[PDB]
Amino acid sequence: SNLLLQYGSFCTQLNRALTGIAVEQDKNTQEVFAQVKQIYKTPPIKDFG
Amino acid sequence: ESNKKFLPFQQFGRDIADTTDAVRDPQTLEILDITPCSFGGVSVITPGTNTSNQVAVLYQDVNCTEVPVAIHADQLTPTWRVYSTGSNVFQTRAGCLIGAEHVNNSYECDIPIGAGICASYQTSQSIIAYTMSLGAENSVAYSNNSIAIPTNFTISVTTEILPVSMTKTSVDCTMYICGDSTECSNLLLQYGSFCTQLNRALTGIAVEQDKNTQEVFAQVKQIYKTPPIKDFGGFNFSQILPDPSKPSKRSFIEDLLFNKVT
Amino acid sequence: PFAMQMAYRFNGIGVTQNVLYENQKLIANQFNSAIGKIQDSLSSTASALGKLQDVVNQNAQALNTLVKQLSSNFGAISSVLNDILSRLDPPEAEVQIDRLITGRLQSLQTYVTQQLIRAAEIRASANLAATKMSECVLGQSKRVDFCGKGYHLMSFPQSAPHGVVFLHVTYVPAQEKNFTTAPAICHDGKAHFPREGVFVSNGTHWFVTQRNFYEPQIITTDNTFVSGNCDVVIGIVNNTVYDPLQPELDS
Amino acid sequence: FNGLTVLPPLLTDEMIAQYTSALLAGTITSGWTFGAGAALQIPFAMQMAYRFNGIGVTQNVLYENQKLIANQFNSAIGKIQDSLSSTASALGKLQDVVNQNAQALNTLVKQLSSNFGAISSVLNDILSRLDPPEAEVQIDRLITGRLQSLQTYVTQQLIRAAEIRASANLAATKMSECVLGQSKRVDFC
Ligand SMILES: *[C@@H]1O[C@H](CO)[C@@H](O[C@@H]2O[C@H](CO)[C@@H](O)[C@H](O)[C@H]2NC(C)=O)[C@H](O)[C@H]1NC(C)=O
Ligand SMILES: *[C@@H]1O[C@H](CO)[C@@H](O[C@@H]2O[C@H](CO)[C@@H](O)[C@H](O)[C@H]2NC(C)=O)[C@H](O)[C@H]1NC(C)=O
Ligand SMILES: *[C@@H]1O[C@H](CO)[C@@H](O[C@@H]2O[C@H](CO)[C@@H](O)[C@H](O)[C@H]2NC(C)=O)[C@H](O)[C@H]1NC(C)=O
Ligand SMILES: *[C@@H]1O[C@H](CO)[C@@H](O[C@@H]2O[C@H](CO)[C@@H](O)[C@H](O)[C@H]2NC(C)=O)[C@H](O)[C@H]1NC(C)=O
Ligand SMILES: *[C@@H]1O[C@H](CO)[C@@H](O)[C@H](O)[C@H]1NC(C)=O
Ligand SMILES: *[C@@H]1O[C@H](CO)[C@@H](O)[C@H](O)[C@H]1NC(C)=O
Ligand SMILES: *[C@@H]1O[C@H](CO)[C@@H](O)[C@H](O)[C@H]1NC(C)=O
Ligand SMILES: *[C@@H]1O[C@H](CO)[C@@H](O)[C@H](O)[C@H]1NC(C)=O
Ligand SMILES: *[C@@H]1O[C@H](CO)[C@@H](O)[C@H](O)[C@H]1NC(C)=O
Repeated sequence: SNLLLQYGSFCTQLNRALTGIAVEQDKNTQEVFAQVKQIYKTPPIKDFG
Repeated sequence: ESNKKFLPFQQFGRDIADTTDAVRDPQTLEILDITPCSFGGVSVITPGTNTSNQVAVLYQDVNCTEVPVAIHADQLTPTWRVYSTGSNVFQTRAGCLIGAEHVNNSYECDIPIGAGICASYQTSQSIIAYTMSLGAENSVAYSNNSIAIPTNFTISVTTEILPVSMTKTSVDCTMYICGDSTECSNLLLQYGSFCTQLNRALTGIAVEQDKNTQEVFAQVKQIYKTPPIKDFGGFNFSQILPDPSKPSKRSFIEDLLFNKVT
Repeated sequence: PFAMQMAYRFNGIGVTQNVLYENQKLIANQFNSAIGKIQDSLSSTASALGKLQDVVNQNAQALNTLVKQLSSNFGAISSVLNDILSRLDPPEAEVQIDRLITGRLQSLQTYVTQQLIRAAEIRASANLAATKMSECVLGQSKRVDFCGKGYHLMSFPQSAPHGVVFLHVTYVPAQEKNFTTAPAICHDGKAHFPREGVFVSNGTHWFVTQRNFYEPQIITTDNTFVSGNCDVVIGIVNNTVYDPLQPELDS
Repeated sequence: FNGLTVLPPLLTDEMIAQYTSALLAGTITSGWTFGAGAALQIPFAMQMAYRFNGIGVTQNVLYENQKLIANQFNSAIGKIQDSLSSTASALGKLQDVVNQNAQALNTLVKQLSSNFGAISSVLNDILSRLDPPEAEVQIDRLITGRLQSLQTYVTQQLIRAAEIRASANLAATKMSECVLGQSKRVDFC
C-alpha cells in the first residue's frame, strides 16, 4: 500500500468511476420503470370484454 | 475444519486467484480451510452538513454480528475515537446500518441505501431508515360501463434541461509531461506517437462540441424577430423573449439560468 | 395569429378548437401563471439545473485530478523534473525521468479516455436535444411523455451554460366525472357508433362527447355512423338518434 | 473476496414487479390517459376501439368482431407462454449482459495469478522472501501490472455501461410511447 501511495490518485478515481456506474444503473431502472406517479391496482373482477 | 479431501500427497489447496485456500497442517496431517477475515466497505450516510452533523454508518454486505465484536475491542482499520453503537443497529440486505432508527412508516427515497431501503433526516431530529414507498396506492374505479371524462384542463409549463456541450479542453501533451525540459522531451521521443494521438483525440472532442451546439441550435436558416407589439391573444411572452435593456439580448429566464450554473 | 396557432395545436391533440376560443382568456391566464411559476421555481431551487452543473463539475474535477497527478513520485526520487535535472547526471537521471514519463503518460491517457467516454455521453445528450428541438419546438409531437408530461401543446427553447432548457407547454386534463358509457346505440335496428367521441349518459339522457373534454351534444346522424345491426355488438344500448332532416321535411 | 463486491440494486425485484403491475393496471383500466393526467377509467372494449381508430380502422370493426379479437389475443398470449417456456435462447440479450459482466470479473480475478515479470504472483511470498530494498522492485512490477489490469477492467466497464445506458434510454422511450400511449412510429414498437 505504501508503494501504491506513490501513484497518487490512480486508485481513487477508479473507485469513483465504478461508483458513477452503479448509481447510473439505479438511475436506469428508475427511468425505465418509475414512470407512474401512483400505484394502480386492477379491480377484483376481470371483466375486460 | 473443512472437507476438501486432500489426497495424501497434496498440501496446499489453491483458489482461482492462486491464493492458498486450504492447508494440510504439517504437525497433525489435517486440512484447514482458510477464509479471509471478514471485511467490507464502510459508507457514511449524512444529511448535508450545512443542516446537521449527526450521521449514520452502513457496513456494506457485512452481518453485524462481526461489527460489534470488531469495534468494541478496536479491531478496525477505521480506528475511531468518537464512535458509538446504539440499540438501533439495524440489518438490511445492503449490510448492517448503525445509527439510523428503523421506521415502520414508508416515505419516498431521500438517500438511497439499496435493497429498497432509503434513509432520511426526519423527526427531536434524527436519522431514520425505511422501506421506500413506491407512490400513493390508487385503485381505478374500473367498470364495464363506466368512463371518466374531464370537464376542465390545465396548461402546465414543465421545464426540462439537457447538456449540449462541455468545456473544449486541450492538453499540450509534451509540455504537460516534460515541462520545459529538452532532456525529458528527448526521452519522450522514444515513445513515438503516443503524445500526438492524445492531442488528436482531444481536438476531435472539441470540434465535436462545436458540432453539438451547431446541431442543437442552428436549426433555423433565417434569424426571425418578433414584431414590436406583443398582441399574442393575451399570452405574455415578455418573460422568454429577449429584453432590449440587457447588454446581451438574453431574456429573463435565460438570465436566471446563466446565474445558476456559475 | 397566435390564437389560431393555439387552436391548431388543440386540434392536434383531439380537442376540438372551439374549446380554445371559448376559453381563450382562461388558457392565457394559466399560461402566464405557469411561466411565473417557472420563474420562481428556478429563482429559488438551486438544484434545478443539476444536470448542467454536474457536467461542469465533472470536467473541472477531472482537470484537477490531472493536475494533481503532477505531484506524485511514481517511484521516482522526486515529483519535480527540474529537481532531478539538477541533482543527477544523465545516465542516472534517465531512469528517474523515465519513471516520471511513464506515470504521467499513463495519467494523461486515463484522462483522455475518460474524456472520450464523457464526450460520447454528451453527444448522445446533444443528439437528443437536437431531436427535441426538431420535433418539439419546430413542430408538435404525438410521442407520449417525450416532450412533456401530458399532451404536448408547444415548446420554447432557452439557452443555458453548456446546455439547453425547454419550456414544454402541455395540456393536462383536470376535473373528471363518471358517466355511463356504451359502445353503440340501437335506433331502428341499426347500430350507430360515434364518429368522433364516446357516448355518455348523465343518468337519464345519452350524449356524444369528444374524447378529452366533456362537451355533450345531442346525438345526431351527423354525430354517428351506422354499421351492421343491433344483435352483434356487446353492450349496445337503446336510444333515439335525432336526424336533422325530419323537422325541415315536416314543416 | 479480493475487494470485489456487488452492491444490491436499489429497487428490489419485488418493487419493480409492483411498478410493472401498476403500469399494467393503468394501461388496462384507463388507457393512455394515465400517462397524461390522472387515470380515467374506461371499459377495455372501448379502449380497444380507441386504438383501432388510432390505426385507420373504423371502430365498428372491433365491436362486431370482439369475440374474435378476444380469442386471438388470448391465443397469442398462450403462444408467448410456450415460446418462452421452451426456447431457452429467447432471453439472449439479457443473458449476454450477465455473462459479459461475469466474464469480465473472472478475467479480473484471474489476473491476480500472473507474474508480470515479478518473481511470483503472490504478494506475501515476496514479502516473506526478500528484504525491502529488493522486494520493492518485484512488488512494484506487481502493482504496475495489477493497476494496468484494473484500469482496463474499469474502461471496459465504462463502455459497456454506456451501451447499457443507451439501451435503458431506449427502453424508457418505449415504455413512454409504447405502453403509456399508442405509437404511430412504424416497426418501432
Ligand atoms: C376550469 O378550471 C379553471 C381553473 O383550473 C376554473 O377557473 C377558476 O374558476 C374559479 C371559480 O370557482 C375562480 O375563482 C378562479 O380564479 C378561476 N381560475 C382562473 C385561472 O381563471 C374554471 O372555472 C373551470 N371551469 C369549469 C367549467 O369548471
Ligand atoms: C406581461 O408580463 C410582464 C411580467 O412578466 C408584465 O410586466 C409587468 O407589468 C406590470 C404592470 O402591468 C408591472 O407592475 C411589473 O413590474 C412588470 N413586471 C416586469 C418584470 O417588468 C407585462 O406588463 C405583461 N404584459 C402583458 C401584455 O400582459
Ligand atoms: C342530464 O342532462 C339532460 C340535458 O342536459 C337533462 O335534461 C334537462 O334537464 C333540465 C333540468 O335539469 C330540464 O329543464 C330540461 O327540460 C331537460 N332536457 C330534456 C331534453 O329533457 C337531465 O335533467 C340531466 N339529468 C341528470 C340526472 O343530471
Ligand atoms: C331495444 O328495443 C328493442 C325493441 O324496440 C328490444 O327488443 C325486444 O327484445 C325482447 C327480448 O328479447 C323481445 O321479446 C322483443 O320482441 C324485442 N322487440 C322487438 C321489436 O324485436 C330490446 O330488448 C331493447 N333493448 C334493451 C337493452 O332493452
Ligand atoms: C445552510 O446553512 C446556512 C448557515 O451556515 C444557511 O445560511 C443556509 O440557509 C442553509 N441552507 C439551506 C438550504 O438551508
Ligand atoms: C447474520 O447472522 C445470524 C446468526 O448470527 C443469521 O441468523 C443471519 O441470517 C445472518 N444474516 C445474513 C444476512 O446472513
Ligand atoms: C412495525 O409494526 C410491527 C407490528 O405490526 C411491530 O412488531 C414492529 O416492531 C414495528 N417496527 C418498528 C421498527 O417499530
Ligand atoms: C366514480 O365512481 C367511483 C365509485 O366508487 C368513485 O370512487 C369515484 O370517485 C367516481 N369518480 C369521480 C370523478 O367522482
Ligand atoms: C357489465 O357487467 C355486468 C355484470 O356486473 C353485466 O350484467 C352487464 O351485462 C355487463 N355489460 C357490459 C356492457 O359489459
